[PDB]
Amino acid sequence: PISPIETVPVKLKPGMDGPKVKQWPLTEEKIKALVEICTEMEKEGKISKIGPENPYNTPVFAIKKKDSTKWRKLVDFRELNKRTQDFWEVQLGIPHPAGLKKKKSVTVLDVGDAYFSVPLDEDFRKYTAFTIPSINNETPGIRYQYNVLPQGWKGSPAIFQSSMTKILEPFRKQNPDIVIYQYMDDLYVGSDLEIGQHRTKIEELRQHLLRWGLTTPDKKHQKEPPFLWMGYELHPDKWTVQPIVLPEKDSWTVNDICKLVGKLNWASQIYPGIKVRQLSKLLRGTKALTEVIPLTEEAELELAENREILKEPVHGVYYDPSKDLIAEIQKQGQGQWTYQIYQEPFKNLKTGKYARMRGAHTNDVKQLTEAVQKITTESIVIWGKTPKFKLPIQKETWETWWTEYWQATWIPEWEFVNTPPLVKLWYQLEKEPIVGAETFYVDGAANRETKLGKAGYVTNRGRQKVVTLTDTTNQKTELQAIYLALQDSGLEVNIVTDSQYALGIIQAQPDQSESELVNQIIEQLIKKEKVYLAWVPAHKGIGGNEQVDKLVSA
Amino acid sequence: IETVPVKLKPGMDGPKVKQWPLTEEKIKALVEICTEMEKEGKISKIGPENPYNTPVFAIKKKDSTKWRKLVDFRELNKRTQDFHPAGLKKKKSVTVLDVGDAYFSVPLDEDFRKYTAFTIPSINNETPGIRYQYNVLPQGWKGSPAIFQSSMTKILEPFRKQNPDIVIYQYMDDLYVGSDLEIGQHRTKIEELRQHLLRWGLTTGYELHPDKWTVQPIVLPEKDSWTVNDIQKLVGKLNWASQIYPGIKVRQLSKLLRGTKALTEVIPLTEEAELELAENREILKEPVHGVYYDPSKDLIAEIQKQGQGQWTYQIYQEPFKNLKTGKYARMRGAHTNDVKQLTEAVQKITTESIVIWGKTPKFKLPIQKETWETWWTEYWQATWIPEWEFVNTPPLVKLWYQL
DNA sequence: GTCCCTGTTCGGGCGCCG
DNA sequence: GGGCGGCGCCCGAACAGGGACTG
Ligand SMILES: Nc1nc(=O)n([C@H]2CS[C@@H](COP(=O)(O)OP(=O)(O)OP(=O)(O)O)O2)cc1F
Ligand SMILES: [Mg+2]
Ligand SMILES: [Mg+2]
Repeated sequence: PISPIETVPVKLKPGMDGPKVKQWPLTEEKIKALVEICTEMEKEGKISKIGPENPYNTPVFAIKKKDSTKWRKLVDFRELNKRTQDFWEVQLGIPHPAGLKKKKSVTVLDVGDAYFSVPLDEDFRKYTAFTIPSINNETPGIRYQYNVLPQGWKGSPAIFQSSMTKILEPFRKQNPDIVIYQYMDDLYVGSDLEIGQHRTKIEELRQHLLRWGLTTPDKKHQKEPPFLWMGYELHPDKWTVQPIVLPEKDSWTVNDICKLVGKLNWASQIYPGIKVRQLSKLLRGTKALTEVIPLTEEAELELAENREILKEPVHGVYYDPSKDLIAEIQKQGQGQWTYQIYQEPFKNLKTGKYARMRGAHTNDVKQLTEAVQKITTESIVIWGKTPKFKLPIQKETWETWWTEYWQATWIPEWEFVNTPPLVKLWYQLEKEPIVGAETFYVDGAANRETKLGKAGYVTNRGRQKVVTLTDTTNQKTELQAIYLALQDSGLEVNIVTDSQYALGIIQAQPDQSESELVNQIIEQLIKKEKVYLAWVPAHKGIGGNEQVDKLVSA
Repeated sequence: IETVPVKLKPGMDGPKVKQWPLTEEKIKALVEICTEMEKEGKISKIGPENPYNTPVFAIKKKDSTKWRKLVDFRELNKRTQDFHPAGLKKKKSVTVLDVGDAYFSVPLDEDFRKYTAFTIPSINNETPGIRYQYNVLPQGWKGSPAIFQSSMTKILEPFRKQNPDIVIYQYMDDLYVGSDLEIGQHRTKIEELRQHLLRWGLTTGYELHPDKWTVQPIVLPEKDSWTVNDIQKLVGKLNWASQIYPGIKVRQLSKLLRGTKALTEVIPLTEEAELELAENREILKEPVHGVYYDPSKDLIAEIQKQGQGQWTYQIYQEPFKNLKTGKYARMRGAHTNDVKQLTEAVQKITTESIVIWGKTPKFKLPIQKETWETWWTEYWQATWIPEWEFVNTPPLVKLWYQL
């Protein structure tokens, strides 16, 4: 049937006209499928034969449905989509099984011919014109236009989702205690009723949908667990993902690596310890999606790790609102973090990974704070509740960090977990100059035109040193001078620089950097007992800085 | 009543801003409020054919059971076509009442309603978003006080006649009331203004004291003996401060540093250097010359975290020409929340900026974008929302304004 | 202003769902 | 084999902004 719901008014973008695009040849198999679909849709008023005086056309095609012997009729509406008005998408996110609470009785319903049961704006129907070619000599081929929502139009998803919400509103208002998760036309219906009063409510809901033109065929009416829903298996007290099948390809292209990383990221929602760092780094410079890439031995090892992880069986549990949410975070190297969200010690609600590299220079406390933020937002999305944290960092480390840091930073209620590798600050700059340490006035200068430079230091004990560099910059010369001073100093050193750049970098206590030079500096700083970093205005005649400025600027 | 046609700024399209995740309590309060609002005709459900959207959340006063809906209209306000009691800053006490409900008494121009669209989300995305648009003057829209100004003047004429010593000013949803009465006489007068408001259909930040807001001056250290490091830090501070105070000289203090000395060496100040330090201490007491408020420019507000619950801030319009410099303190070091303190600071600074100039500033926040956007809404208590941006400040500017 | 360096946004692949 | 919308990750390309520089 077709829903008696009022249509959604849609207009073309100002100054635009409907599409005029010739139909491309199609297989006789696909043409037979299209004629079988179209004569049935035309008998039911979902499409109407147009004749002349319809100047528009868009190419159509068909593909086999997901897991059926049925055909899906698609239209390549890309030109019309270019020329159609803008919509505001109402699908704000994707429901997650970990957000489901335990229910007495559960049903899953799929709506039949979902799009084709919702009317389309009568004024807009002209631009949806299409043609079937009917490859035979004896059959001419028929032109149709859509009276319902087409598959391939930009506006069909939002219109269908809003219309389904409209249709479900009365049933929800009459049945507040019955829960209906509504993905596009999938309906998950849970209730605290016994099986038998649940089934009568489900029949009332099916009658409600049928009165609004939406059928719920029995072939997709799931009545007993496990329920197949949103790519998951929902058992009574545990859930899981339908099996992940990683590509076992031998040689790997960019597309193969993207598919591998996507499958691993999808699997990481319930599989702990998934890492995609080296596999993703494999994608850096490649200028085409078809290029073959030799795998790094690091990438091969990481992939084998992920494989062995995926071999194990794992489930998730459902949400209990009367308990606390607990997130626990573990660290791997290379800026990778895994997390588990649960309420009872060894019963995960879900798991996840955070690996974003933010900033040219950072440390593990920054990354841990970013992971806490990410998990907070995700758990607000899924549960509307902020979780309580278990982090591998000591209260002393955190208080030191947010004492020394100049930015505002904070983490919610948390508890130290003694599972290594712990998160720690790897060095702390002194707050006052250290007595007895040698004082290094450092500087660097670079010829902006020829890109040659010098980096050097002058010490208060008489030592002076200048190093010439090529293909360098001012900032690089300053960093190189600080590195030189770290190299030639004892376990305790005072350093005076004129560089806000290098000072701001080193003050933030980084332990990892995408710059090899900063990495060398970090190693030096970790090897030192005490370091004090003072700043002075450049080119002001401040003693010490003036001597190095005169030496480095030959 | 008939509406007032409102247009957008020419060449500008409406706001298209994604709704952000809300907590369970906020979503439930929003559903209650919007249900009771659409039952009264103030808003109407819309669909996806409306291409505009602005985010929505909800706040809840401390020791209160009533939630207040807050629409982030910063973009729409920034795109709406355009349409101050200098004594208010000089009053003894000022109380801030929420008169936004009054705006619901006036219809909104029908051709403009599509621009006020907003979307309520759901926990775990159980349903798509529920979309609404306003039929009346929405709270937090810059046009709401302008369209309503005539009715407000008509309401407040007799109260002003019977109380010419009381200064009452209107910001977006807020009514500020200033008087020189005693703290009890003042509180009884506002109760007269609340009852006066209730008698016309307009239903009515605890208590301000603008004469106690203080300027934080730049200050130099006093010492009995100075090291090379001390003189270097002093010279850096004075070199930076000369951009605000042109009279500051550094030559004499800098002469003490000639040569390559160790940081912890003790340097005795010459009489010339002592004279320079004295005159610089004096120059730091004079206020800044040539700082005039431009109403057509935007107010910039910089904030710096000084540590132990101490924060410095500067309101200016062009760099180094500060309109105001101040500090905000709090209980330090027990269970402080840096983000909560930062939001309290931005609210107090915005309050001062509205009271003084009647305009909110644009905030340069010393915080990461993600941390702020994760937590700032749990501590917000104002009905306006200032525009802001996030900056990775240098530690040098922290050292400059430090105490 | 230019050069350098750094952060943010937005688009394009892939994954998953319908 | 391809058409649509949503969310996720991850990468790069544009663009913006602040600091240091030449004569
Ligand atoms: N690839 C797809 N593109 C789509 O636009 N959809 C949209 C249009 S149909 C709707 C729901 O899809 P579904 O698989 O239930 O197909 P329907 O024809 O609606 O229903 P039935 O096959 O009768 O169960 O989602 C689905 C797809 F799988
Ligand atoms: Mg279906
Ligand atoms: Mg230099």
